[PDB]
Amino acid sequence: AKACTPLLHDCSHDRHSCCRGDMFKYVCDCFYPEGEDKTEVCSCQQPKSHKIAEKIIDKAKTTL
Repeated sequence: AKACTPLLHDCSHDRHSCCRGDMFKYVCDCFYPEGEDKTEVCSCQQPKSHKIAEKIIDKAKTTL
């Protein structure tokens, strides 16, 4: 109960609990695998901004 909820972690209990990012805060994704009113599975993920950013960075780096 000291650390935070980084990428690939349980955030179903809190979507705004995930760790902060360099540009923005991570995003908590949710899914209902045949159980929307039973048990929703959520996990910490990165926003479209962070994703795209990394992609470009990595691409250029490997391109240079």
